[PDB]
Amino acid sequence: AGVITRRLNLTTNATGSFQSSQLTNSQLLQQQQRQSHKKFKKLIGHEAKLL
DNA sequence: TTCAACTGCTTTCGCATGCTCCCAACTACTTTTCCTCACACTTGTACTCCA
Repeated sequence: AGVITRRLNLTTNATGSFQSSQLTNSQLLQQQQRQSHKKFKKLIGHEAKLL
């Protein structure tokens, strides 16, 4: 389909004009929810004296 | 004059597409905190050879 010109990060989602892919409006709460799902990383200090 | 010219534009369909990793698999040495007791000196109480 012709020739590839460029590529930038916006996304049409509002049946016409676009409302998506605006950068780091959610990244502040992205990398503070990634490392709570898995558990028990064993970076343990006074803990395990107990366990 | 005589001649090319190369640029411009148009149908026909259309064929229609062109600094080097990032992560697996091997492996290895090192990382991290724990664990159970040897060495040696010293101190005691004794009985020896002390005049």
